[PDB]
Amino acid sequence: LAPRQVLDLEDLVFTQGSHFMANKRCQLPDGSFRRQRKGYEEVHVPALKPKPFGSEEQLLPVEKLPKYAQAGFEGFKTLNRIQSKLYRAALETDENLLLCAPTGAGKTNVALMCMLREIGKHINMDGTINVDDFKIIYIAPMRSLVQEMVGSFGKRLATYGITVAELTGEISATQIIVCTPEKWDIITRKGGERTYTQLVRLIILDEIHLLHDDRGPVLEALVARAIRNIEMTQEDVRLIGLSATLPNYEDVATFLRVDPAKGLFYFDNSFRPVPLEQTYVGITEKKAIKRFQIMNEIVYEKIMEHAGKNQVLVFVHSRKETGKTARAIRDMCLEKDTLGLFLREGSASTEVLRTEAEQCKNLELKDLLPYGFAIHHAGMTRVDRTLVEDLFADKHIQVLVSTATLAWGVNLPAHTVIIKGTQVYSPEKGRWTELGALDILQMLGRAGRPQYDTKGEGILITSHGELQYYLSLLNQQLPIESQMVSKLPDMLNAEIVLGNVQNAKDAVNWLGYAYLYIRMLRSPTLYGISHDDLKGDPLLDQRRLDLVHTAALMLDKNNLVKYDKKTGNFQVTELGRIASHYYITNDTVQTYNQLLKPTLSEIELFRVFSLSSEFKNITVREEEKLELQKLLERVPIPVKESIEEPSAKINVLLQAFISQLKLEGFALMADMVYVTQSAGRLMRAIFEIVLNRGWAQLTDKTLNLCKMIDKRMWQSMCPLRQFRKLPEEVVKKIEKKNFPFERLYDLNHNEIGELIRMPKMGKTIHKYVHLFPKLELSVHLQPITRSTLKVELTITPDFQWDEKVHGSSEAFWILVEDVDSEVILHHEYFLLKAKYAQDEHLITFFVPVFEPLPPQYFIRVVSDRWLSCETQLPVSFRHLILPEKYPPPTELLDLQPLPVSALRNSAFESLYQDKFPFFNPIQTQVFNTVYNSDDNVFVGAPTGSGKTICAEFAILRMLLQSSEGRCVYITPMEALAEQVYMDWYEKFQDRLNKKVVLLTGETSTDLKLLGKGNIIISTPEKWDILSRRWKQRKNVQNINLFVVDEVHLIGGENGPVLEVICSRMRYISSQIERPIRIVALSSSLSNAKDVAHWLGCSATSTFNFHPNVRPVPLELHIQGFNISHTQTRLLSMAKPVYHAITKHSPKKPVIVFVPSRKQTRLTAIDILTTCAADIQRQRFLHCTEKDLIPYLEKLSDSTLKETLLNGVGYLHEGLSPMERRLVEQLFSSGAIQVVVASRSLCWGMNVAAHLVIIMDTQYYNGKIHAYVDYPIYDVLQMVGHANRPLQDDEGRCVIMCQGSKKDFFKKFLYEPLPVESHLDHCMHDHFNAEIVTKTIENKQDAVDYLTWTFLYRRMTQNPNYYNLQGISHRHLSDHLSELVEQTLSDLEQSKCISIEDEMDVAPLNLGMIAAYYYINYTTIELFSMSLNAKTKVRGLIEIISNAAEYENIPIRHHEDNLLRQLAQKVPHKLNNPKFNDPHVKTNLLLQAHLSRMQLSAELQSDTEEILSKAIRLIQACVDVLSSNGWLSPALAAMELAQMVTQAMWSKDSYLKQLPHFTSEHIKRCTDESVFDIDEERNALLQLTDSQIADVARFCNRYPNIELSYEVVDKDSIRSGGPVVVLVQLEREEEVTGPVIAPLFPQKREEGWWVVIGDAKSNSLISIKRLTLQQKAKVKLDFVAPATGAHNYTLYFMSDAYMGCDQEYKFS
Ligand SMILES: Cc1cc2c(cc1N1CC3=CN(Cc4ccccc4)C(=O)CC3=NC1=O)O[C@@H](c1ncccc1F)CC2
Repeated sequence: LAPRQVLDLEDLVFTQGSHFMANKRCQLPDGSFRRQRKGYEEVHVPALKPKPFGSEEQLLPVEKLPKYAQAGFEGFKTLNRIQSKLYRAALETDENLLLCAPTGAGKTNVALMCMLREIGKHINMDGTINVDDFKIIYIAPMRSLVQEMVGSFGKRLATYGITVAELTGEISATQIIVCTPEKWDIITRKGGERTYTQLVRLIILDEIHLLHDDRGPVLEALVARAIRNIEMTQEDVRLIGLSATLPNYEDVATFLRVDPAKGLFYFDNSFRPVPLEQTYVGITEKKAIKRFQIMNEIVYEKIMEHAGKNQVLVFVHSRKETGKTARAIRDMCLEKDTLGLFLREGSASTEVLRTEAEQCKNLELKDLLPYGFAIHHAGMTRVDRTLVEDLFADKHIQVLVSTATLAWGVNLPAHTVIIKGTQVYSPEKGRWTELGALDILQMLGRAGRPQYDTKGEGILITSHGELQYYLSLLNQQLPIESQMVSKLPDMLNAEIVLGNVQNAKDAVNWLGYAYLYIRMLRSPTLYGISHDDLKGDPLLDQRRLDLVHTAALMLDKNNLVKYDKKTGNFQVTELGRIASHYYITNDTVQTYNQLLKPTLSEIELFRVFSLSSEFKNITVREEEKLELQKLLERVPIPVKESIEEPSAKINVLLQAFISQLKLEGFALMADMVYVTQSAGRLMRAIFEIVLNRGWAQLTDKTLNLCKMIDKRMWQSMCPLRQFRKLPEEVVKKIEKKNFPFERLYDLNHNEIGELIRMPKMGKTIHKYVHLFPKLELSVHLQPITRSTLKVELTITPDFQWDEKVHGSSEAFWILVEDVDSEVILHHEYFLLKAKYAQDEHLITFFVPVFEPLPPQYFIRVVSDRWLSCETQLPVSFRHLILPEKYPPPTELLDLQPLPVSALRNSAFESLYQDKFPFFNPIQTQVFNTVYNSDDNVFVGAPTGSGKTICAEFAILRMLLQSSEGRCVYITPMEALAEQVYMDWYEKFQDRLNKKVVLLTGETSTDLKLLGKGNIIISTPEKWDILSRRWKQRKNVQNINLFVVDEVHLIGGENGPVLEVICSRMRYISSQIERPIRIVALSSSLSNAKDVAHWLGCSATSTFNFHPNVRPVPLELHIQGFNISHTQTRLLSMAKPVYHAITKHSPKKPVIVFVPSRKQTRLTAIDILTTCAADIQRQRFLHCTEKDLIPYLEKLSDSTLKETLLNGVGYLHEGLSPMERRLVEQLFSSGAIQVVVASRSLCWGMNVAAHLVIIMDTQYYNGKIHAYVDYPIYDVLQMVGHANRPLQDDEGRCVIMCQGSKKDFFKKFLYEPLPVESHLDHCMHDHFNAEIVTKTIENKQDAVDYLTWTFLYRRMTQNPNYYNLQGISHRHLSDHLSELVEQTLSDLEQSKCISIEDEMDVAPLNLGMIAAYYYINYTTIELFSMSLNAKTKVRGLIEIISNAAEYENIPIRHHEDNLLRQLAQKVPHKLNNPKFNDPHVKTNLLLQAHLSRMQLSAELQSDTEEILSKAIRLIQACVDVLSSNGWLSPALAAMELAQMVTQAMWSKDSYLKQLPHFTSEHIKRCTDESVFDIDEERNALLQLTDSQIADVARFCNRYPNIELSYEVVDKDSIRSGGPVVVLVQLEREEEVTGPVIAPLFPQKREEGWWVVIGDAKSNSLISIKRLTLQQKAKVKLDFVAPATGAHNYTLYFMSDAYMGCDQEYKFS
């Protein structure tokens, strides 16, 4: 709050723009002599004599500069004067440079030396260059020069393998981007700018004197932005300015962070390569054709001074004026006795035969070409332009007239250059004005030829009055100033939208970086600042604050910004966002805001477009009036009663452009080009505004108008026109025929050529008809709540793709509109990529509905580009059954906050009293019911309400009742399980001294834990594979207490297992008539009742609380971003995250959740760098660094150290548990204020914050090549993490999401959450399971089974969700019967079960196998299919890799390249792999694990999850193979189990199992067996005594095994009878501990196969699996063959070790 004054901006601004001279006088060099011809004044400035060399300064041949840089300098034998003075600065230092040189001094090669300096760091030895490690930006003022430079740099740098490209009218694949100031500004406004600019190490500003021009502010804004980004990102980016020699250049050096003593170089006019004789003509008085004829006379007089060979280049201001000036000279040169006729003295045909042979060509070229004359212009002569260029370059063409576009576009200097008149038509000023300084400079800069001329000459013809300006300009006296005040509001708004200025103060500091600042300082009077004011305020705080204040008020008026004078804060609006993004001035935005409405007609639309302030200076001149009227008659859209006003003129010009009408009047043509260049940007703007306001009619109109301005055709015309290669009269013929385009789809090419009376085209048209983008639409709708529906939209492309026509992709808009098509209820952008063309695309979202339900909605999918490309699908509500309105939440009573003493135990109270005096309202409200009663209870409540100690109440009561009591607690997540295990081990096993156990993967030890445990922690799957056998396991049958936490996760992925085990627990509870107490905890449910009845809770025992009763009040803020491209959106979220921290939780803890591992580190670093660039560093660090060093010494991660030092940690799955616990501990202690964790870790974090920020809502799924939404469950959890009852009076959450999703989060966060069962899609594994254990003996048993499920309750509540067509009991029974019938059918077809008498069922072999190992039935079905007698190890790996277990193995972003790399690196080459295939991935990763290839952290975690189920899969393969009686594939499967456990291959050293052995040790051992293994032992090779403890611990575990065997009654056996081989296994070591497999993640147990088989016929006769311990008896019984003589083989194989395998043959 500082005193602010409103300025009048128009007063401070420079009106004349580039034409403005701060120049007072002008001092002419040497000969100034004036010659007065009485019709005009002639002022001559002579050439400067060539300067003698300075001290020791000498030219430096290319061989001298470093070796790797010589490429691109071929064709250059010698370095330029300038470039030798600059070579050290450019190549050998990183300093910011300002190079001022005469125009044409070849400042280019200097820039190239800077470029080569940057390129030179990336060499990489045997690699040529690193292309993707950097980017270089070249900003040129003109598009022509952009193309020029792209060419030159492309050629010169081609040897380095570098791409140079043009951005202004694959971006990611280009190293050098050449482009215009406004183009780059456009790019870096987008906010996802950094995706482009993150890699930029170098920026080169060409012709930076452009600062003086009206376009100058854009340069200012650019440099300001980039410099501020250098501070903010800490990444150093080199700036190279290249400028003309003009006053104030040092101020430019200051602007560019150039050291005046180091990188600042100024060369006066004496350094011009060709010394220049200058002639300045100006015209005395004002009369008309007399004036113009004077001008043409001048031109004549001046040409003739060159008669024989000299080349003259004439510059004229119009594409017409080339002809007219060559006309006026040919009229006055050849009219009086043919003056100077035959400029070419080759009238005997020297070069005449070359130019007479080239005459064949069009326009005025053919006329002038036989003489020395030619023309080059912007009137589009195409190829003829290039030939004119070539012919002038070879010095054939003598006199060439052209437009400035030549001076900028290609390099062709002449000996003498004449510029005629210096008057040009400016469309935006709407007037005729004095030509831009840059144009004059570049043009006169073409005078004299570097190798062909000792002296150049140039002549500038102009009007006399007030044009002393040009003498100032070309003689280095015209000062460079700042125009920033003109454009300040748009610039400021741009900076506000990017988030770089959040208020007035920030804005003032931003102004500090502008060229305007330096200029205002050093020339205060010019900018209207009193020396007194400047004295009292040297840093110009007052002026900057005032300017900012004024611009702010202007933006606030026009509603681009909400701005309050008090705080001085800025709030971005949508209009401002769009305004910055589409580059439209703010008055325009206000106008659109005023006139835009849903019912706006098309006429009105065109008029609105006409009032755009970009056009405010356009007027209708008299001489064009007539033509306008003609145009008006030919354009289709009525221009309403606006007569010819500027408005109407603009309107009609745009229409005329879409109609492709030809124009004559040249000012009218200019105006047209100007309105049509703008038209697309402005219209795309309007489209965005109305699209996001949801206005359907106007969205449709505007989008269409965009496509029409783009494709230059009306909707009325034929879509085929959009193909440019098609003959226009063919199309006009088609249009003349009256009939729909659609019909062409159903016609053969014959009928096509037939209907059009032009059969020749009949085929080609057909082709194009089927090249036209076309989509099919399928919809599946499921209701969610009475207000909300879920839509699955399937998009199927129907058409042929053509890279030429469709490019790499095609964009569409999905529009969900209401019944009247007046409102867009939901919209989103859909991008169909060419590589993934032909895959069907599933797009899921929710849409709102209102209980007076309409008949239907509509889904349109419209092309973003193509005219008349659309598909509309009605979505019918006629049969829709909305689910039942859900009941009110349980009212929260305000009880006296019941004290810890209310628990009656002192030992119990000691667990609590230290932490809190009293229980919270929820905990006291439930306290009686859960602690005092034994009945089942459901508690709903927002995460962080402390639902945990209600469960604990239940547990304390269970222990109160019976000391030996047993309780099972299930959590959906293993992470949560482990946290609960720590917490409750301490709370129960330590203090109360009970037993607390945690269930693991393996069955036996888990059974044990079930036996000893008072408190059992488990995930649903573990408890499932346990309690499936509950009939046979008593410990499952008796448990006093069953607690399920997070039961709403029933509605999520893996929810079905939860549902199954809970329902099984209720079934058991009712079957043993000793009730199993059931405590269910959940987030607030919209429907608690269904879950209650399901689990047996009374309405009174049911506490379901609204999310607003949450103990710590939640302040939720949701921030929409309209961006479709995820990466871009992510990048534009970066700064708003920081602002969120500094607004809502400046001093308090902050958690930030991000989508991926990489984004944790990245966002951490963003927060860091931004923080330190606020001149607040360690502001997030609340201790001293010193204190932290002892902990940080324990860290491996460099970046994590560095960020933690600044008070920001991060958490991802790559970090060690030690590191994670460290970062968590620091964050809890308050040492670091900010932690950034990945979304995966939201369940595995014990920690809490004052502020939780959710950065985006989506993650990438590589399998489907698309982004998918966060489960609402994960988001509920994340929001839960901002809860601090002790420290905070409020929790605070800021969710950042794509705009389309915004409303969603406002709903199901504030309101309670509806859940459904997905069990009906999981039925098979569970039904098979209950058939094996005979809980289901028949179809009726399955129907009965289904009545215990949550599914059963939900089906009548929300029928349409489960695809029930009614809620009647008939519909329920019918649907359930259909479901069990289908499920059982599938299970029979998969050979898992047998069906008998249509009612009864029985378990089969494959079914039993699947149920036993807990494997999906399709996996073992697939096994049964793909296994045979000849199957081997490689095939086995392929087969287990295809398991359904590995389907959910993730494919991450850009992992296809890394997997593609892996594919060629592995022993077994894979056949036609798709690298988004998870099974291909798990295959390669399995080969990687076998070969001991170490990989990135992601691939390692993946390998862990694979190896988890690898064992059970292989054992299943054993069972299946043995049941078919195959020997060779078996035992190979066993060997595969072994070599998977010990991570080794088939043929390999058996010694690799011993720790610390490498491929070097093995080499000296053979010169092999673990059995062959003190002095002689350790003296074999290199040894340390810790490896000795480990190896000795290995050999005392590693199996020592002897086997005895007898075939009972050898002789008493003959054909057909039973044969019993009794085997005896004994080991001479006492077993202590598990298997040792360092590379195998989990802790396994030895297991062994005793096998009997005939090795000849390849038959497996008998098999048995067991576990040894000390000694074991093994009975193998099998049936006997005939003729009493048979030879068998007895195998003994492990599942763990190689080499322990034994063989005994017998008979
Ligand atoms: C992409 C999208 C667009 C829109 C949405 C929601 C989405 N979703 C859906 C979605 C579903 N589920 C499953 C689920 C399970 C239990 C309870 C609720 C949902 C998630 O877990 C996460 C998820 N994320 C989304 O973003 O709402 C629309 C909308 N907004 C307000 C009112 C009505 C309405 F339809 C606005 C358009």
